[PDB]
Amino acid sequence: GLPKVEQVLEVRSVDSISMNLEKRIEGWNKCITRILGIPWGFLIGAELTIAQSRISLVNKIQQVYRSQGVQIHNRHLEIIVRQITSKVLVSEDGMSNVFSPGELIGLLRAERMGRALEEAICYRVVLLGITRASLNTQSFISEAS
Amino acid sequence: MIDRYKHQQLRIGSVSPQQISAWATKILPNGEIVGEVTKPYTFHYKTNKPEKDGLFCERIFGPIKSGICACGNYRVIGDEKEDPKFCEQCGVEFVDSRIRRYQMGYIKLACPVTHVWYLKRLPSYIANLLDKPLKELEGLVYCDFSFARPITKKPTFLRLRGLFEYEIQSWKYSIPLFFTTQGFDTFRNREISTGAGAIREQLADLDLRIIIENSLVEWEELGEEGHTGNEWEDRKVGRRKDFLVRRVELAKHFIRTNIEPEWMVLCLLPVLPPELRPIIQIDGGKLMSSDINELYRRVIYRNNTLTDLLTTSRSTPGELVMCQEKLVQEAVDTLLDNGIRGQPMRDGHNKVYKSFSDVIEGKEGRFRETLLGKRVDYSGRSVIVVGPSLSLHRCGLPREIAIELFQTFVIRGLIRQHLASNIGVAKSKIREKEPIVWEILQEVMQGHPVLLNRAPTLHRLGIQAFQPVLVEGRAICLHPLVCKGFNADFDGDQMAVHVPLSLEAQVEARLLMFSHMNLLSPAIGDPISVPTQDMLIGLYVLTSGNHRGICVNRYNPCNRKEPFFSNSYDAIGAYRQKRINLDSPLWLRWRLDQRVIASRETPIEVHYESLGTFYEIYGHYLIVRSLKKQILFIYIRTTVGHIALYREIEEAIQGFSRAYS
Amino acid sequence: GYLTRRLVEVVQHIVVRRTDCGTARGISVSPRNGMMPERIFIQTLIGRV
Amino acid sequence: TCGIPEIAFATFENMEYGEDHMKPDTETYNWVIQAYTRAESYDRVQDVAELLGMMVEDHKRVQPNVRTYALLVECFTKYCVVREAIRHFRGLKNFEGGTQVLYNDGKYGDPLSLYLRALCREGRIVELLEALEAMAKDNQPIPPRAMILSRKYRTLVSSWIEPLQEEAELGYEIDYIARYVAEGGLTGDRKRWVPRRGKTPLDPDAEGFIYSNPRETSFKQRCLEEWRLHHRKLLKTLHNEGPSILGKISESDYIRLVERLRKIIKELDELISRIKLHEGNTEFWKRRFLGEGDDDDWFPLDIQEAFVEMRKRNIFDVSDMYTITDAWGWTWEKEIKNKAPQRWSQEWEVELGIKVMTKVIELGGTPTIGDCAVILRAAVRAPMPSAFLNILQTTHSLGYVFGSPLYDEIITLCLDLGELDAAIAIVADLETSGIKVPDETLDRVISARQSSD
RNA sequence: CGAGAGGUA
DNA sequence: TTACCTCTCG
Ligand SMILES: [Mg+2]
Repeated sequence: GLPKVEQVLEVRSVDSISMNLEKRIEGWNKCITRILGIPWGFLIGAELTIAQSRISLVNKIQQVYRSQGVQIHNRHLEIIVRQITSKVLVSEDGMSNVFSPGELIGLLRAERMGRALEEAICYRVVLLGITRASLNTQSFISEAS
Repeated sequence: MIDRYKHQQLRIGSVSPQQISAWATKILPNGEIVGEVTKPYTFHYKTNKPEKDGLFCERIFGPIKSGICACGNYRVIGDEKEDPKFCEQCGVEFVDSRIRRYQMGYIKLACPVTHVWYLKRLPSYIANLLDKPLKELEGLVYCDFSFARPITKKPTFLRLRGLFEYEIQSWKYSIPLFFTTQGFDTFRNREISTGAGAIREQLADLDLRIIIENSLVEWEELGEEGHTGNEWEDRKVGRRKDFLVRRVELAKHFIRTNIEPEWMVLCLLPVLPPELRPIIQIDGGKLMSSDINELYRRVIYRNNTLTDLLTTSRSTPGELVMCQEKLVQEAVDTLLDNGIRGQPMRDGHNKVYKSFSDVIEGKEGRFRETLLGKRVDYSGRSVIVVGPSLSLHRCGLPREIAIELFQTFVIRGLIRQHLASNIGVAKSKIREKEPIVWEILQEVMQGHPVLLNRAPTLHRLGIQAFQPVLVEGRAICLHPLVCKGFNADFDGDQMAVHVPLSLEAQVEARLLMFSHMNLLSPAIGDPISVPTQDMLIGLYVLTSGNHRGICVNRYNPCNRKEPFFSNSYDAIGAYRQKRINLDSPLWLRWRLDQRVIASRETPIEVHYESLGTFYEIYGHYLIVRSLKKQILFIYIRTTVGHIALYREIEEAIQGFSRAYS
Repeated sequence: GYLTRRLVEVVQHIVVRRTDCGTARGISVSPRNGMMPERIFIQTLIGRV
Repeated sequence: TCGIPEIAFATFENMEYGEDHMKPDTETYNWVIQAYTRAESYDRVQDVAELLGMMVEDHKRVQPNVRTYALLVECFTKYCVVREAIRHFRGLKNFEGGTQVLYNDGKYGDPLSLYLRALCREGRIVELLEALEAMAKDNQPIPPRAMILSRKYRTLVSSWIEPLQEEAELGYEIDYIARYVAEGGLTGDRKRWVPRRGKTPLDPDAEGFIYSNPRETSFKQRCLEEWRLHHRKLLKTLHNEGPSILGKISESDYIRLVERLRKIIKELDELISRIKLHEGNTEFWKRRFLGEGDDDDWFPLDIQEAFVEMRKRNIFDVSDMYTITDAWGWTWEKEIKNKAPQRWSQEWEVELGIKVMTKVIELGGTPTIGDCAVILRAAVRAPMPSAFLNILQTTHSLGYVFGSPLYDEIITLCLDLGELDAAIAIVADLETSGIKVPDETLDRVISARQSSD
């Protein structure tokens, strides 16, 4: 029912939505570093996390709706899911004039800078809940107040 | 394409003491400055005139009645040709009472005070800049403790270089006696520190570029032997690790942002314009006077006590001043954000008082309550009723509601037709309910749409537009098929009506918000207006059918329907003349091409004759064919009900086509 | 109502502003890769470029 | 040229997501970078980096020109991210006429000057060497921004040396009153160094850097620092990919390498020499990706099998792996990354100081005597007799004469090490200069000559 | 005007 | 949760 949808959308715990998923994400991150280099490993790891997460979240909300006979199109859920899954977190090890240690930057941005800059940007995807997402935005006026 | 470009921006920033002054300052014809309000008086004691230097003073905040000055004479505003902007007798500002809504005033404070928000947050902005223990900076602020080395900017002869120290027992009198009058003052200002003047001064002479340098180095050094110890320890190592990043960031912004760090402790204090705090006489309202006003007086008072205390008693010790410094700070705090420290700060009869932060916060906070939605004119409400005969584009509006909503439009009409001389003349005609008013109303609303909404507006379809038709009675009639979108039933539901005034608005409603244009729902594409209850019952009955075997004949048909009709019209006719019933089977000649939905079933019997004609009997049809293999006739077995639905769908298509032409 | 208020806030700013972004990437839908009843396969695909 | 960076981005956006006729060209990217670089109000550096990323992505269609390299160097320098600035410089140099562009008539903070000043503070003098040399090929004079510190000794030529912020010993004590009269005396302006509340940096040096000048480090300190990192990386490879290795003598060696590596920061030496990380090698990584080198749609759990899935579904592919080096086609870098550094030595410094002095001398610089004194003292610390002849020659060349005691002690050092011939040469030139050799040393020099004969 | 209470759909 | 209505009370 509705409680489950609130839980899925407000991602308080990544594992809470799917156990199989947490497994994969913690696992991927530890393993990927050894196999691949700095310019390319964070980027590939991000792309893989982003892809599984996206499939699972849409599929979980949808199963709840299909059980009760309510049919809503996918495009609509996808506009919402993207915002949850669009940002990355720079890590503790990373300090440069360009980037501070704990910040939220967008995925397309980070990826672009990484190709360009030899400076190490270390990042990992953070799933943001519906509530948190609003608080981090471009407009103080409304989007954030 | 080249985009049409529009650039707009909104900027928020903390303000300097000089600005708050300029927001509220004017120089009169006498050349005298006005603006600071010193006295706590509100109006007068049973005189109902604003007092001078008062929270409602005309001179500082503008005139109360237009053109009538403090003295009581009236000069006509709208003319500045020979009008003293400020009268010799009084500061008049003759032009408008509107100013009391927008004009601002400022209060001077003897003691520096501190804003709550920067201090209150756990990652205190002031603390992040200070790099000193949060408790130490706070202790000085709320309790009597004294810093010893306030400014690193200038050299000082005394050299303990201490932090806040409780004991002033150190010889202080002999030091003053040895020192010259105020020689001590120069030394004390450099060294001994109290209240928040100290914070203001420490913040004021600080080296940001240097602050970054120290921080980065310390941040780099920390993390030595990181991630290699007992759980308790790492946690601590990290918390410092972050405070460090946070602090570097705040400073960097300050370097490139044009906002001065000292402005956080406040010298002057701002006052809301007098109208926004109506504090009208509580003439039985009992809450008409604002708590804004109540809180304001307290700060005003303690401050005046201090200004005098210092002037009156230089001899009295710092203990007298220290006592009331804290008092002033606390009043300001409650005015800005009470409940931040959790102090009740409430009069016993009263609820905890309303801090300005409360005014802004929440559903009833300014932004949600007023900014996002507001009450409007040209609107009405009433209960709803079924209205079956209406068309999809029309709605029925009670006449009493209409006369209210379309009044301006009718007045114009009465005047244009010269049935009345003046606006007042017409309003009278509207009241006597003369019959002509009704002919004019009808004319005005003919091509003008109207908008209807139900209360819980879950989805777009909650608001739709219709062409109004005048009805007598007091309820709004709605088409049967629009009820799903509005989620409406006819057991006590009510609706609201709005009228679109501008031409631009009127085009949008006819072209983008009418039902014919919005027949498909947003979620998956499904039809939203389909026959639903009784209507469905009727359609089912028409197409339901007839008893087929044991139900229609008692004994096997072996031992042993009839009507044959040539055109469909005849059949429909027989139903009316009671010749046949709705369910009785009949045969109809079909001249068209086998469109009947039926199963894929081979013929039950084919009967073939010697000269060459063959008759084929299928369950719902007979096809007669000849030697040349041509279909001479087709006959369909059906019921009157089936032909009636087909005919209506067909005729509607043809009728719409013939109308266009 | 709480769920709706919050969902509108996350995605209020999105309007269609341009004809083509210029991407050359697309998601791939297979009948397999999930056990998909044909219904599901059809519904995902209708309306897409 | 407006001052508001955004108005330009809006025009760019109309172009980037539009039809082909209107697509961006190299001139366009360059105009937007200017707006962000020459803006006075906010950080605007992440933004430049993102824009660069877009250009790299459109590599096949668009390639860089000179202004590109120019603009880029200003931004990274002014913002103190010097490491990237140097990578870009490598390119502007290849072009001809480049230096002229970077110094835009000195109009906006003298970007060319800012580069040099920074490279020095950071102790990146090997790079200074390259740059100062580069300028020459272009006949562009060193700009006036090179300036003396409160201690007049500081100058690009003498600063990188280890004793820092210390006035050089000239024999005669520096005439303090004389310096004052020179800068401002009776009338005139001197940057009186008294601290003030307003936020304008006190060092005149800081001007032109957005936030502040780079922190000071000596060639020495920098060299130790650079060294640790290369080593750390080898240790890092060891930490994650290195527990297992090709060598069969590894089990005994592992115990040794790990403790030692830790020691370096704070036999099998040949094996360490053998170990390398391939960084900047897109190809190596590519091979690795290829692999040559409940009940819903779940990606396969092993990393390598995921890679096969990523490909089948078209999420990522080999074509996608490129960086600036591949895209802009610069081949110079491959060589630089693999090599470990050269360790610090007092002698290493001497060679570099001298080379620098002539080029600055070549290009119009006026190093102070104190600067030369700085080189001189350094030479004395680890014996380097030959340098003494050229350097004293240069100082007088610069129309400067040193105090006598410093002169004699070096002559004594030459006598001590047996360079009698050098001592005579010094006396012969000293006569030409007209300065007087100390008599006691002079008789001793004659006696030493008699001993040699 | 600020609180409280009873309803409606 | 939204909207709507009436009242009393200092
Ligand atoms: Mg109802």
